[PDB]
Amino acid sequence: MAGPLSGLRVVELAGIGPGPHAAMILGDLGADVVRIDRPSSVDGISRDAMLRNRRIVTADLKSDQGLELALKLIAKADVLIEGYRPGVTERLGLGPEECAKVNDRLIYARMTGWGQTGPRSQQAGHDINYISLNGILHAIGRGDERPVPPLNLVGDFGGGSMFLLVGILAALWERQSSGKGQVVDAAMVDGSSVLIQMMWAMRATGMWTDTRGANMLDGGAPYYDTYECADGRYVAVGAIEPQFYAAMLAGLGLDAAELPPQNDRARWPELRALLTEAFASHDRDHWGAVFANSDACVTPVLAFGEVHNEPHIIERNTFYEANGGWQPMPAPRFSRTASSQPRPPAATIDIEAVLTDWD
Amino acid sequence: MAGPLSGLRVVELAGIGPGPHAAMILGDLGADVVRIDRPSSVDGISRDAMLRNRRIVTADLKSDQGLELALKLIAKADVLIEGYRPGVTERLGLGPEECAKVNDRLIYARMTGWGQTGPRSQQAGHDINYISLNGILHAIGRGDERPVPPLNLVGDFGGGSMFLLVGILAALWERQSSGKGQVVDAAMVDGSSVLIQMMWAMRATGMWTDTRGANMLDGGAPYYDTYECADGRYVAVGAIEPQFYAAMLAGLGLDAAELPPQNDRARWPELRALLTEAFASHDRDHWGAVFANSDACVTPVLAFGEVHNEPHIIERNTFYEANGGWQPMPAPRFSRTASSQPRPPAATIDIEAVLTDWD
Ligand SMILES: CCCCCCCC[C@H](C)C(=O)SCCNC(=O)CCNC(=O)[C@H](O)C(C)(C)COP(=O)(O)OP(=O)(O)OC[C@@H]1O[C@@H](n2cnc3c(N)ncnc32)[C@H](O)[C@@H]1OP(=O)(O)O
Ligand SMILES: CCCCCCCC[C@H](C)C(=O)SCCNC(=O)CCNC(=O)[C@H](O)C(C)(C)COP(=O)(O)OP(=O)(O)OC[C@@H]1O[C@@H](n2cnc3c(N)ncnc32)[C@H](O)[C@@H]1OP(=O)(O)O
Repeated sequence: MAGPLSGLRVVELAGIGPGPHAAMILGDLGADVVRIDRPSSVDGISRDAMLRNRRIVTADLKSDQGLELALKLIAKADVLIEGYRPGVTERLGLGPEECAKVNDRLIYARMTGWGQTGPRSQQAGHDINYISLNGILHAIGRGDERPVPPLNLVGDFGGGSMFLLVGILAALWERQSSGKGQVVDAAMVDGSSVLIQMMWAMRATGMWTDTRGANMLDGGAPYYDTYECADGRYVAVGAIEPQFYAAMLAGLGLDAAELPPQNDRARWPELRALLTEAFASHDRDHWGAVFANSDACVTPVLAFGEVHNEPHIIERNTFYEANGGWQPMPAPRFSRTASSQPRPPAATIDIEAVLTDWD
Repeated sequence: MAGPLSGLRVVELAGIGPGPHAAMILGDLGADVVRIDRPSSVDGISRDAMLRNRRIVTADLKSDQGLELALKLIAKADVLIEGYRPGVTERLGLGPEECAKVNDRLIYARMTGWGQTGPRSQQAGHDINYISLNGILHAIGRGDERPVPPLNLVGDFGGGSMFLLVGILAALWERQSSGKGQVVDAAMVDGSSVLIQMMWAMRATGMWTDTRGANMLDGGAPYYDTYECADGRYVAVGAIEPQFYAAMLAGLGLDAAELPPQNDRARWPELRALLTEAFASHDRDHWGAVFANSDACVTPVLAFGEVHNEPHIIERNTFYEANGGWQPMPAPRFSRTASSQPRPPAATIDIEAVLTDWD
């Protein structure tokens, strides 16, 4: 099995969102990932590419046989991932304390939104709820309109699965000293707050306000935003540094002497109107050409469907093809122990066959 | 130093955005992190709270002495982080190969937007550019308007710093069984693509379109969006599962029989109009109360400055007071080897002092 996490063994209690995303990535990087799902719900080989790099098994954990098979897998494994509400694995017989008795080397990884304790810890929720409570959602969107969710990128993945991964892997490094595992408490409300640490930093020093759409990186700055082109498609402009901004102006045909200063915020309305008219005068692909190989920080805003035609995406093999859709190749990349193409979802496997293989 | 990464040694070549964020999290979890900045820019004690849990040193990497000193640090370290454009560390003579001469164990971590090679590899960029090329930016915002950047959470951090971290820690695991370091190539355009794997999976199975504002999780669904309240503040609604959706309807005062189906997408506009009027009839805190302890998936949308006053936030200590204001405490959390509160940014110490300390 290719990749730097070769040999690493993982048990995943099937759930939704961050849990499986973390499990995917471990698998992506070479880990041996085994996923226990309900029989209650499996109808052949899965169509969810998020379940790649997996062996799937079925098991009613409510039954006593279920429980004990599961407990055998765990005993032979380096990591457990579960993302149910607090108390669920306890009441199944699969809690940290019950796991610590069949394998004190276990990394016990708990993926929630709200955390393991406190008033909201039993409330159902999704991405949008967790980022609503810690200031993030309020900051996203135009100023004249209600906040807009950044899909489920910030709570589920950036501030969720990825902090679960850091926790698992940080704990594996600890386990090299002490010889013992431990419990990783990954909550989306905490992870996403560390994910946005920069704004908390800038806020402290007066470089960020609570007003939506009036900051350097939220769309309020005319040099960090998208612009509609002549064809109704878009470019992105990220020309923060004055040298890059100058390069942008020259490619737009605008003379700096006729525009307000880049960072004169009181004249951002004028500046925006000027840039808006210039970008509107040609189509996205024109600007893409004009600015390729420049430091102007102007790129075309591509739709998912067009990504596979972009030279730089093609050439670094950022995507692979599989079942009527492209999918991302593993990230990041390793010089010596490279990951390989992900193995698709495979039909289910008997939990015995796995206990055998793991010997 | 408290945390699972006690006695990991990390050398950070100073940059902006992802590299410092990764370095911060490593520090947060108890790593020994030394940041080499240029003397050109160090004036006082640094007021960027992202520079917490660091020792700062200066060193002209272009002088002979600066280079030699840096290479002695790197020889005594486990991980090196650099976030310059490709070729830059090579020309300083701090490239992977020079580092492997003084330390075949080093994890060499390279943080870029576009990657190490390919047509855009030398192009300046920021977050908004990286996410423009791979379909992410196009998918965020309302459908009747131009895309809106989700701050710099998705390229710099979620698809950026966090993938650098998963790369550093997976390589440390691989090292324990091979004796050898390697090079981690973390490109924001790759990481952010994996971060958004759920949408690629969903588009593959016909459950996501390239139309902005027309999807389950992009704000197009009336049960997954924000709503403005009587006071001009907002709630977030995330009631995907029908039973959570039904609980929300009951709390709004809405008889399910008069509404269109939850998931009849052709009637979503009509459904949104009915929910809009309901939510508009009371203020945000009213709904926060009504739905406390509920599975309705309804939460108040808090601005940064309100977050310190929310019970679930206080009681889990997600933030600590510092500096000007609040900062996120480390994430995720560890049962046995727990992180401690971050140390505020050092004063510049001398690179020899560090060297004698590390001997
Ligand atoms: C249309 C559906 C698909 C929606 C797709 C959405 C994906 C993305 C979206 C934007 C997110 O943001 S995804 C993150 C949600 N939050 C969390 O994941 C954080 C923490 N977990 C939760 O809050 C809950 O899991 C959640 C609200 C997601 C679901 O609640 P639930 O349905 O009440 O499940 P809960 O976790 O409380 O417990 C269910 C358990 O099922 C039983 N048992 C598990 N595995 C097995 C098995 N193999 N065999 C038998 N039973 C199994 C447990 O016994 C338990 O049931 P019980 O409490 O009734 O005893
Ligand atoms: C917080 C404060 C303000 C932050 C403003 C924005 C914050 C967030 C924003 C939204 C982002 O998205 S941040 C991510 C940007 N992209 C990358 O980080 C991707 C990779 N790097 C780049 O593409 C470039 O670094 C970038 C475009 C960011 C800037 O280009 P550059 O200024 O030309 O720098 P480059 O990397 O090309 O090389 C600069 C180097 O400086 C010299 N030397 C470094 N350390 C030292 C030293 N200790 N002593 C002396 N000189 C030093 C290097 O020699 C090199 O210079 P050279 O090629 O002129 O020889």
